[PDB]
Amino acid sequence: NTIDEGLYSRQLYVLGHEAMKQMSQSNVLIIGCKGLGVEIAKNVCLAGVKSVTLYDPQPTRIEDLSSQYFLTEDDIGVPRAKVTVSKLAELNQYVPVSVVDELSTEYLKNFKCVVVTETSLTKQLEINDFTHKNHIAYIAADSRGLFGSIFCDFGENFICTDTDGNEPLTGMIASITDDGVVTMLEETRHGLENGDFVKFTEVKGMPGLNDGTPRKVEVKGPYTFSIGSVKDLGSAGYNGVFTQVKVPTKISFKSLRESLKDPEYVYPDFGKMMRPPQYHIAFQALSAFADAHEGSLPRPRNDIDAAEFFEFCKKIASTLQFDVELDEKLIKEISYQARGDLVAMSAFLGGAVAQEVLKATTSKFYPLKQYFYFDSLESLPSSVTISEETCKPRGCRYDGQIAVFGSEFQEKIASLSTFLVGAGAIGCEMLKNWAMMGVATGESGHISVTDMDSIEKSNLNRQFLFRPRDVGKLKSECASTAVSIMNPSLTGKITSYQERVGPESEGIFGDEFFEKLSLVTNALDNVEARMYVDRRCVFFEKPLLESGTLGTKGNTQVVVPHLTESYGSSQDPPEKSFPICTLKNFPNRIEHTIAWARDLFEGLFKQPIDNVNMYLSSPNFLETSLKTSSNPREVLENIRDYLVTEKPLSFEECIMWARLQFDKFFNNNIQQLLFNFPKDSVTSTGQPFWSGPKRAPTPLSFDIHNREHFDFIVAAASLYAFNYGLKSETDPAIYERVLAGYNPPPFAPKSLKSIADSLPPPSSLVGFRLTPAEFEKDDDSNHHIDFITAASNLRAMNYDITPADRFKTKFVAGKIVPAMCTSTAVVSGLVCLELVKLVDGKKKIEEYKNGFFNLAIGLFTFSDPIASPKMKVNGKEIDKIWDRYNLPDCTLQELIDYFQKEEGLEVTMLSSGVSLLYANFQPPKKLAERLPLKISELVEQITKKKLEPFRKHLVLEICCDDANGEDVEVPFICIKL
Amino acid sequence: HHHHMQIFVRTLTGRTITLEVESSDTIDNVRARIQDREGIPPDQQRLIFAGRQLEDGRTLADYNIQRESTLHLVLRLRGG
Amino acid sequence: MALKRINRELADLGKDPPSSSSAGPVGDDLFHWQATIMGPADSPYAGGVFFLSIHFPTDYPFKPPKVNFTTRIYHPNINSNGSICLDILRDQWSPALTISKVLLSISSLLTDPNPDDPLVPEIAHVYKTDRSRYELSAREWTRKYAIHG
Ligand SMILES: Nc1ncnc2c1ncn2[C@@H]1O[C@H](COP(=O)(O)OP(=O)(O)OP(=O)(O)O)[C@@H](O)[C@H]1O
Ligand SMILES: [Mg+2]
Ligand SMILES: [Mg+2]
Repeated sequence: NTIDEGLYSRQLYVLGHEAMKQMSQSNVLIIGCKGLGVEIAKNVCLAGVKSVTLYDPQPTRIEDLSSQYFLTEDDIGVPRAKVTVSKLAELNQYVPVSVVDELSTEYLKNFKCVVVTETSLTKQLEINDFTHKNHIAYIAADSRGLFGSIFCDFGENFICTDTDGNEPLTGMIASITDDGVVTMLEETRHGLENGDFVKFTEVKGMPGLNDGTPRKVEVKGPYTFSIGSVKDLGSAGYNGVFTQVKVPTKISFKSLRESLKDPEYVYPDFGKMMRPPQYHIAFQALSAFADAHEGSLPRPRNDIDAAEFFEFCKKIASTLQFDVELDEKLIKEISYQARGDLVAMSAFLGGAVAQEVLKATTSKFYPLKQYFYFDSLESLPSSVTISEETCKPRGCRYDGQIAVFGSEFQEKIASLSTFLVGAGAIGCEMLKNWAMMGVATGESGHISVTDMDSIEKSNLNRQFLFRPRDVGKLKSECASTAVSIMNPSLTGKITSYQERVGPESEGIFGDEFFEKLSLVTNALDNVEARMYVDRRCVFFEKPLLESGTLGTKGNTQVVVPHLTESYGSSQDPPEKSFPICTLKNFPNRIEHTIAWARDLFEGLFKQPIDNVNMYLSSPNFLETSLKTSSNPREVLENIRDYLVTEKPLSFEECIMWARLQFDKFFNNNIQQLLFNFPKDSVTSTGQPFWSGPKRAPTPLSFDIHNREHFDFIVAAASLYAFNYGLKSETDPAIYERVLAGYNPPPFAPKSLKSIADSLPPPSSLVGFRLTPAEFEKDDDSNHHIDFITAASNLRAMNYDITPADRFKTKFVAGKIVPAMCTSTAVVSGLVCLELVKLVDGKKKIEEYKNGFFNLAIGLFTFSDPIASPKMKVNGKEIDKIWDRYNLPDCTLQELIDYFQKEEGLEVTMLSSGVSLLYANFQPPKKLAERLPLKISELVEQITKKKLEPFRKHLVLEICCDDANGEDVEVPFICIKL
Repeated sequence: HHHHMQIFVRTLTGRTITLEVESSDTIDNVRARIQDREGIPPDQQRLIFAGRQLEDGRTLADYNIQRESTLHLVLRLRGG
Repeated sequence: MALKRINRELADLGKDPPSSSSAGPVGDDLFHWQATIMGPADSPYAGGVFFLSIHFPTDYPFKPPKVNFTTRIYHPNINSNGSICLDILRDQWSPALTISKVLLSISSLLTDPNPDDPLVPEIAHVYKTDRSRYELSAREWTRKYAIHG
């Protein structure tokens, strides 16, 4: 029914209202409540399905705590599902959670989707046989050490209404030959693919295409493509617009039983194309092995079990006619790691499976079809002894991780000292992963987490360490407390900060702070902070684990000192922007009018206000602004208009003012534009001016009966009132009464000192200030989004552009980033699979992995990090990124001499931050007062600011010329003050 | 020696770009073509084949890129 | 490098033949430059000296610089805010281009306005229908704001 947008906001921008409605009517059953099952349950509970039912009568064992963060040592011996239920129930008040002690086939009909973990193949076959023929979605997954599997069967006639979540393709047409050869406008890519369906609109030449009947596309070029002979109607069309149509798709899934012999694989790594077939055999062998040992799996690093396990692999391989050789070393690892229970693997598979559950209950996004086999084998430690002896259980909560990494490695993890920047979505999952792993629980271990943000309602949907009662509290503090509960050993081992990592906090996070860190982990939502942290890690030579998400997408990057390039070493696409000329007078997309509207919001309820408060604040605002602003008149008129000319006394005067704005921005300006450029206008080339991107606009005649016109008056009037502290009203009657008596001032397309002195002296208004509107996208009652939506849609009407509703405008204007628990969980798992490589001190760059994925289409891909660039300086090989000169605080002259004398190079450029300290092209007079100065002194003077008392170093960038005048790259310089 | 082959470049959004190339082509050339087809600047192109990020100065052959080989064009995300 | 590239361009500006326009760091800030463009002799801007502000992005030259006019000017593609509609500043930008190239582009736009891609429709309209009226206004505006005090 009505979705709680306040709680689901970011997730709604990923799934959509319709998908979430179907979700709310879907019950889900989850078999298995160990690490994997609880992670799946957690994400499904946060997502908002109808209800979650758990089944797992197995008693809690100490090893289960290696990944099941809702179980405690006091629960040992108690059925897992029973212990877990109340914890999951607390996640989403909208999702009831319960336990069933027994299952029956007919009982399965109560669910839209059945998830099964920790279950033998024979039991799976029985379960799936029934679900497959009873229209019940089935998903099975298991976590086995550094190996994982996921199998999906959504029935033989599953319908998918959206296979990728991508917006439909659209573009402008130039001409359409009778043969069907369509051509986009000058330098315009249609982005279509063969097989896609597109309809048309505004096509001039064949009114038939504007019908709405989608046709098949036949791409011919990035600018041209064929749709078919359109000779029947029209000989040639032009100035049209195509729009892709996303037609539903039937996906036929085979049952588990019928696909065991010939499984369809989804490959997470194209560099390991040969493994899925090997793993398919292995996971079946584990189940056959368990059957011969009363459900027990092979023991950690136990050779006898692995040999028996390998025999099952041979038999199974033969039975399904596997014409490929079994990789004995690879396969036996699955036996050796069978009991391995890693929280990173549960996060990775758990988040991915949860997304599949949502695909089954919504018909949105392409499901995994059908077998997903994964490994992160490179995560296996090599700097420690991995044996039956080191991997054997110790009756410890980390036994699940020890089974894979050993007890020796357990100590390296426990002694880690970490820095987590950001306690949001990625932050919470990471903190939970660290807690289950035993990170920093050792004597020399520690965790420092910082974030300046406080908990908000929409955060709860994917920041599971927080609860509704925590809203308004600091994220870092709450998260720290939450994980101390998940793992008591972390009590007193965590320090939370409320600092924004960056330049202003270098006093707290300085040299001493960094020196003791083992590694830094980013969990940020902006590139600026990422670049800053990266720079600092390069300076302090500390490893950096980086990650990001966007909807169902995500990525991870690892930066290793003296081995890989750093985060800032590569380029990313720029943030979305639009041509200034397009926004000002020629919009053609709803994004263009929403940007225009945001600026209008600022230019009416913010910028003018600050000017009025600055005129009543500073002593010489007029004096300064007279030569500090790029348009003195605007600042003047703002003071005048907002203090006298247009100052409202009652709300009715606000309504009157709002009515005037309507004509100013949606009528008069449009008339003036049409006057300046008549609809019949032509270019200097002879072509019609108003074609393609330029859409001939139409002025709007105000009418209170048009909803958008009305919304604008209500929003604008209410915002204006906010500026003057006047109480606003919403009773439609008041507006009608006021608007009715409005006398539209005469308008016709036209073909400073006094304004200042006529202003009341600042001292004649001391104590009186206006309240500027501060853009806040998440408060639906402040009229902000209402104003931008209305303003944008009216301009949309002016240019004949399809309007967007408040929900969409809020997303565009508010720059909201699509997000959900699923992808958040997945990146955390991948990041922690890399973290263990750092702690093992791996030196080979190919052992590391940068990951990328899009859960909406079942796409995962990995690549080795890029080696840092090397270079030679006087024979010696230098690391362009990590190597640096460590010199004392000598004077400029001295530093120049050092390079000439030692490196035999001529210092041509020296800089500190963005400031140029020295250049071999500066005037002798200038260099005269600088050369004698010490670097520190030189910086303080040039930057016109004094260093801080905590400042212990200075970073400088330098450029040098080879003795032959040529240029030679050189590492940066660290000045030890 | 070298020879002709058809390769596929799939992006993170799921889109699939088909390319006709010669195993002798340099990674630099491929980036140039992708820029023409998609308008994406080479400096922003992160191409991966069989677990390796392709670097300039090498040829498709250097990465053992076969006929019908699929590569990935990915991006880094900033939320989370 | 980003800062080193801006420096290479700075150093190369002094190695170039005496040009009309001028540009360089503000207060030794390699990312915030001030430039001057002489009003072209063959235009109603002759005699005027036009100041511009230049902000280089952290990822320059992969991303174009933000160029803004700080001197008022009566022109079809430049508004009261200093904003400019010029191809090279957006979609026609590549790491190969430089500030010198940009300044020359801005100088060329001055002698040859582009009325078909108007930022200020009112001015472009005059340029198109009454060129002499535009030149008078352009010359007058140059006299009132581009001669400096
Ligand atoms: N420079 C910084 N130093 C420390 N933490 C930061 C910095 N910049 C951002 N963050 C934090 O990183 C986290 C980003 O996580 P996320 O995007 O999930 O949360 P959010 O910003 O609260 O959510 P939303 O974008 O939906 O409003 C936030 O908690 C944010 O305050
Ligand atoms: Mg927030
Ligand atoms: Mg955020």
